[PDB]
Amino acid sequence: AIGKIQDSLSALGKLQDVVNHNAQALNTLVKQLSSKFGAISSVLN
Amino acid sequence: FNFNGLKGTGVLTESNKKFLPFQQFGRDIADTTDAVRDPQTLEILDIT
Repeated sequence: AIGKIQDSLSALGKLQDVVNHNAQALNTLVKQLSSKFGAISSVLN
Repeated sequence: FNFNGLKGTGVLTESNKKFLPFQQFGRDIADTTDAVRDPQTLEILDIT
């Protein structure tokens, strides 16, 4: 009965979701720097 | 550094990328320049 456990694996979506949620917030946070918000440009130099 | 207009900051190193024979500089994911070509010597340099 314990041996069958590997067959069911070879599930962890709850662990991948944690990784995805943070990766998505970091990808969005960086992308929000390319926005003009109604200014003449988006680059302070 | 400044490359024919392109203004930036970083360390320049020999690259191993291959541009197409009409492209001057490259950008990475999230749209930031990460490689340029020297107009004079035609060599690809990474920007770290």
